[PDB]
Amino acid sequence: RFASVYAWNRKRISNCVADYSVLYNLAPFFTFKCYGVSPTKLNDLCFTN
Amino acid sequence: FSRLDKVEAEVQIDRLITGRLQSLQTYVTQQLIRAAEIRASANLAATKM
Repeated sequence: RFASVYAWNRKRISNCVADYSVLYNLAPFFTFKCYGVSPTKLNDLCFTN
Repeated sequence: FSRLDKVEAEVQIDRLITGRLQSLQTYVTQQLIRAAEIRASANLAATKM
């Protein structure tokens, strides 16, 4: 389930393997778009938060 | 080059290249002015000697 717009749910993800390949290909994903980085090369940069 | 898709990052890199290029030309122009004034001083010193 999902919460309300003013009650937007928030979570933090840490200490795992940033494998976006399994998700990006699956599902039609009608709208998907990134801002500061290319949505095609997520898999070669390391994050902290 | 490692974060932006290359079909779009050319705008940013061209802006940065133009900025650095302008800075380098500014340095060259200042060097020309100072070299001219030093040549004038050197001619004066040669006349003195």
